[PDB]
Amino acid sequence: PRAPRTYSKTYSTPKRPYESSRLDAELKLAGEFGLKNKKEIYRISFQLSKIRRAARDLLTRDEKDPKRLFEGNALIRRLVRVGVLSEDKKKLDYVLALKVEDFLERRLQTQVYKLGLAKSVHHARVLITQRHIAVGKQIVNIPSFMVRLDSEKHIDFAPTSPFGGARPGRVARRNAARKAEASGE
Amino acid sequence: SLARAGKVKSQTPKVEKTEKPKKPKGRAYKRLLYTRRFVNVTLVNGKRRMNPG
Amino acid sequence: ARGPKKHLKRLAAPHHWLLDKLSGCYAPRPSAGPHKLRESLPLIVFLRNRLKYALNGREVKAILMQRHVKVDGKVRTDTTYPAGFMDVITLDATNENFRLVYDVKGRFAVHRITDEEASYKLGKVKKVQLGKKGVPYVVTHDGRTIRYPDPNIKVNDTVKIDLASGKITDFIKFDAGKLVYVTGGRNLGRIGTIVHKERHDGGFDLVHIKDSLDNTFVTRLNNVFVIGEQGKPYISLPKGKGIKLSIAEERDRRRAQQ
Amino acid sequence: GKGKPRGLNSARKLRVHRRNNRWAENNYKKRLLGTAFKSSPFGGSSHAKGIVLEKLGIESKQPNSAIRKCVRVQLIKNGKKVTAFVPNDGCLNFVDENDEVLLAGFGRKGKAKGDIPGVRFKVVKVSGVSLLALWKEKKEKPRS
Amino acid sequence: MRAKWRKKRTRRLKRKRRKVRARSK
RNA sequence: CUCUUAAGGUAGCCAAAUGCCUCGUCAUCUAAUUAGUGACGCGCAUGAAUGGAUUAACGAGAUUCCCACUGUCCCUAUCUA
RNA sequence: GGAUAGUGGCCUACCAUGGUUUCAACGGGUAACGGGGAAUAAGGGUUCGAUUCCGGAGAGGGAGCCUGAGAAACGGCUACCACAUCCAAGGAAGGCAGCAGGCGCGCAAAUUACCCAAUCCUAAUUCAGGGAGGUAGUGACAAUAAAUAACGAUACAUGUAAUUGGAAUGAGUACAAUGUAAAUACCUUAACGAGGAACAAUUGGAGGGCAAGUCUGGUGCCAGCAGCCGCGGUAAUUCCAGCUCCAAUAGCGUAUAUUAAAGUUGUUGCAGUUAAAAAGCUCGUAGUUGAACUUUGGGCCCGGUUGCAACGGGGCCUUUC
RNA sequence: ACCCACUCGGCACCUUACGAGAAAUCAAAGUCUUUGGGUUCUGGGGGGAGUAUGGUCGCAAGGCUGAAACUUAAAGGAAUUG
RNA sequence: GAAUUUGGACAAACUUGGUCAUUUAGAGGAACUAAAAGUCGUAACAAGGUUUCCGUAGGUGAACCUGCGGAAGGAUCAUU
Ligand SMILES: [K+]
Ligand SMILES: [Mg+2]
Ligand SMILES: [Mg+2]
Ligand SMILES: [Mg+2]
Ligand SMILES: [Mg+2]
Ligand SMILES: [Mg+2]
Ligand SMILES: [Mg+2]
Ligand SMILES: [Mg+2]
Ligand SMILES: [Mg+2]
Ligand SMILES: [Mg+2]
Ligand SMILES: [Mg+2]
Ligand SMILES: [Mg+2]
Ligand SMILES: [Mg+2]
Ligand SMILES: [Mg+2]
Ligand SMILES: [Mg+2]
Ligand SMILES: [Mg+2]
Ligand SMILES: [Mg+2]
Ligand SMILES: [Mg+2]
Ligand SMILES: [Mg+2]
Ligand SMILES: [Mg+2]
Ligand SMILES: [Mg+2]
Ligand SMILES: [Mg+2]
Ligand SMILES: [Mg+2]
Ligand SMILES: [Mg+2]
Ligand SMILES: [Mg+2]
Ligand SMILES: [Mg+2]
Ligand SMILES: [Mg+2]
Ligand SMILES: [Mg+2]
Ligand SMILES: [Mg+2]
Ligand SMILES: [Mg+2]
Ligand SMILES: [Mg+2]
Ligand SMILES: [Mg+2]
Ligand SMILES: [Mg+2]
Ligand SMILES: [Mg+2]
Repeated sequence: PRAPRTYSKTYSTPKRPYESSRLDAELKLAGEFGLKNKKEIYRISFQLSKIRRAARDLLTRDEKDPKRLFEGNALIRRLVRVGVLSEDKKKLDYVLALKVEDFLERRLQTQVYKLGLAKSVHHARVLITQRHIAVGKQIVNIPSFMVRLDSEKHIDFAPTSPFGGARPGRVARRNAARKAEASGE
Repeated sequence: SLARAGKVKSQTPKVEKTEKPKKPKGRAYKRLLYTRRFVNVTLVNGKRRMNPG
Repeated sequence: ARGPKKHLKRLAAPHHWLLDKLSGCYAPRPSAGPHKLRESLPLIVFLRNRLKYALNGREVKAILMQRHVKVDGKVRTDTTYPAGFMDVITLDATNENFRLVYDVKGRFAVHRITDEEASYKLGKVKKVQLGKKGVPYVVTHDGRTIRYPDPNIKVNDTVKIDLASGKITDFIKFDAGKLVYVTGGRNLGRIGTIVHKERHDGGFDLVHIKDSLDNTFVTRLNNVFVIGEQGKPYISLPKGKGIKLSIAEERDRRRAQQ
Repeated sequence: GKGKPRGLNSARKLRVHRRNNRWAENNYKKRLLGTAFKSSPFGGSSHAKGIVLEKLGIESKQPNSAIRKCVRVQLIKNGKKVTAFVPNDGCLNFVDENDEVLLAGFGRKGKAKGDIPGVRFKVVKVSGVSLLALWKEKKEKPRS
Repeated sequence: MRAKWRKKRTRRLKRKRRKVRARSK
């Protein structure tokens, strides 16, 4: 048969199910960032644990060891490109000292809100879900998008999505067709 | 001794439900919980509480 | 298992074909031929994956059955003909000649060459043996037997093969200080000069190679191919000349394009 | 020393001693002896269908009361007779004598759960439909 | 019961079992 | 709890070559068993060198079953001196 | 010597008396095909691996053999055994552990669908064939992304109310067009398709562990719950319900197995006076382990890598290659 | 023979514990999470059970070896106040 | 050159016997466990009313009793 299809999990549940402080922190994050469920925090903490593991493996190696140099430079490049690691923290220890909010900030549901394109994070969530936001010449309907710090200058509405161009919408048309009658004629 | 298998469930009044507006399932429900819990609504009773009495 | 296998499952093909994983269940099994199963490169792979001329195996065989492709001077209409190292793939429609040589990553690099040097090819002398009637002969890396060889052509030497008469025009002798291609192992695709040969009677012959950048790597005699002297390769080398840059300087060369 | 060989060439003694002492572990000994296959009426399986034979009220162990309404079941697989608790308020009326019930473990891997003496199985389905889905009015038992 | 007398009773049981197994064949 | 003896049959063993009832009861053996065997035992009336219980080997001893084998029989016939 | 393609006790003839073994032979078990690998995992490990690749073996159980380069072949044959089809009773034909599909077994697993277009394979061969394979159907195995609403106005004290307004969209549906071998679906979209947006989210819980109720009704050591501790006996925060609340969420619970937790298998790394555990004592073979000592120390060079220094070499002398 | 001082080896003892331990206590039961001097034996919750079975030794009594099914949320140690 | 046919080696399979393994019936016997506030006594925990316990041996309805040697885990760290 055909070669197997590789697939991996993207999250990890907490070991203690009912830790009240962790529950309150997760709910704080979900309310601030408009998250659907705890699984999104789980996924971000899983990504952060993988990043931290790689950074720890590299930091245990000798400095100027070629593998450490190459792979740490690549990891730092990826993080600063995504905007999670700041511009002045390119040291592979700030990679260790990152946080969940540093990844939740680069979410498109957060960038759309912080760019004034939406009134709240939930407005941003529904606006991305409803195909209203385009990153480049490409509609992006996925809240978790991890803007590349260059798409930030390009996150605007689509030529579709009647907030940034041609069409007037769907319920506007029916309300016009019924306001024609409501006018009396 | 059988023939007593319903001495509570069967002989308990059949109170019906109460039709109420649906809950906003999902991200909306997470937002509802967040506002209910972390805007410091009057539910403290000294330190914290999540039910009346 | 009752006979010779005729199938080659994908993920069992030689990796240096860069074959897609989820294309199909099977790879083109190299038919019996000059070089080997693993060290070969089928004409279908080189026509549909290395040049994109054809899009399917059907189209590869369509190209092949009208005598367009030509391996070492002959037509080779076999869809899965096992072309390999130092082979000349000339096509007269889209007139151009390639020499199947190894890039420094260990794949069969697409290496356009001119007709004036595609006329011939190189061959590593696999063995020197007296044939019937006392006629000496040489067997080369590609499975060629050439009678009446030069009495000074020994094993591990390289011979320049006319490829139209199939005779020895010249021969380079294996010795310390000649240009050698590496045709197997970890260093598959590197080019360098022989520094020293460790003998190991009974065991395996080892050879220490120093590339242009003074990197010194050892490898088994089985997979080193003399290709001339330093700076005068008897053939044209591919775009990388077997230098084996490390990943860091490779990334540097890549980012030098902004 | 620590009562165990430390020498660089002591690996055989160390591993043989570990092999001998692993037999004092419940799980290792059970798995290597294959208890679940010979013993354990469920032949190392999670669930087993069986035919009810009798309704039974076993008086819960002290300090409790309230006899627990189990059923004697004869397993289709091997033929053994096991007592299975019928978990819910009521839910015995949905199981009939000489009726087919799916049985599952009682969560304790033997060593019967709770105050129900000698009862280590519970009923999950009857006549092909869930006991819980019969407690709730979602489905109803096939006629029999 | 005392462990010593438990052992004695068990030994008497073992003797009886040996005798029964001997009478049988 | 009684009456009572010198002591009240202990360890064992048993319808036993010792049990009346009795062809005892249960099991096994068989189609069928007053037979045999294994158990049970308030045992008419078992039992300790009047030796108790058991025992490999041995036995022209008593007994039951099985295989083999056969005129013992079904069912007789024939031949020789 | 025979036999084999060939080595070889592979077989035979004669001869010798050897070969393995506590460093575990031989025998027994495996609900054992081996490996690549998988789960879990601070490190060390524990467990699993029928199964996408490699190797092996088998085609109901054995055995034998034809052809052929290659089979001890089974969608080849021959025989026996067990099954089992047909029959005009004379006879004849079998082998799904290929693809579908049926029965049986079970806790436990899909369509008697389309196609050679791709991947490749086979032949005399560019054409034919391929249940190999691909495509679709079933499918909450597992995995990825993530709809169930968003924003205003009014009253009340940022939030409360079946007080109300304008937008947004896909879930669906559907001209076409793309996709496809022909489709389906996805992507893209004409028109339709939101107001208790009924286009209504569930699964488990609220004594502790463990997040969440001395709320109300019911039951009264009953019914039942409860992994464990326990709760139920007319005052139930634990059962049956209503309301409310908590957890995870298109998933959640239950059972079994296994991993971590387990430093409760301990090499790292356990414990043995009294909790389980030092043999009654000594000898002793294998095993494990076993005191110290032989060229050190000066000096001169060349040359590296990092920042004159540090660190690393290689070569000479010094009784020394 | 005794006295004094020293010394090696031995049965012990007293005080203090740096230290150890759950504590009782311990100059070893210390030099152990700062975990490795060598080495043998043994244990892995409580019962069932040192039972059944097989082997072996024994005249026998018994010794050595030695399970499982099943069952159970404690059993147990040291110490404190009653 | 077919039928047939001699002798070989390879040998399925069947019959009988042997042996091993795993399930399984069984009169009766003898245990264990659970439940049961049944009967009989009160053996242990206080010097538990005979200190307890270990090994061994014998006896007795039952716990247990007794002899011999041992232990303190004793109810004694103690008579220069
Ligand atoms: K109770
Ligand atoms: Mg008597
Ligand atoms: Mg009698
Ligand atoms: Mg008799
Ligand atoms: Mg008779
Ligand atoms: Mg006498
Ligand atoms: Mg007499
Ligand atoms: Mg005589
Ligand atoms: Mg020979
Ligand atoms: Mg395995
Ligand atoms: Mg197997
Ligand atoms: Mg496998
Ligand atoms: Mg299997
Ligand atoms: Mg395979
Ligand atoms: Mg085969
Ligand atoms: Mg079959
Ligand atoms: Mg065959
Ligand atoms: Mg078949
Ligand atoms: Mg086949
Ligand atoms: Mg099939
Ligand atoms: Mg819904
Ligand atoms: Mg859609
Ligand atoms: Mg409730
Ligand atoms: Mg709580
Ligand atoms: Mg322990
Ligand atoms: Mg004790
Ligand atoms: Mg002890
Ligand atoms: Mg020794
Ligand atoms: Mg030494
Ligand atoms: Mg134990
Ligand atoms: Mg105590
Ligand atoms: Mg007393
Ligand atoms: Mg006393
Ligand atoms: Mg007294």
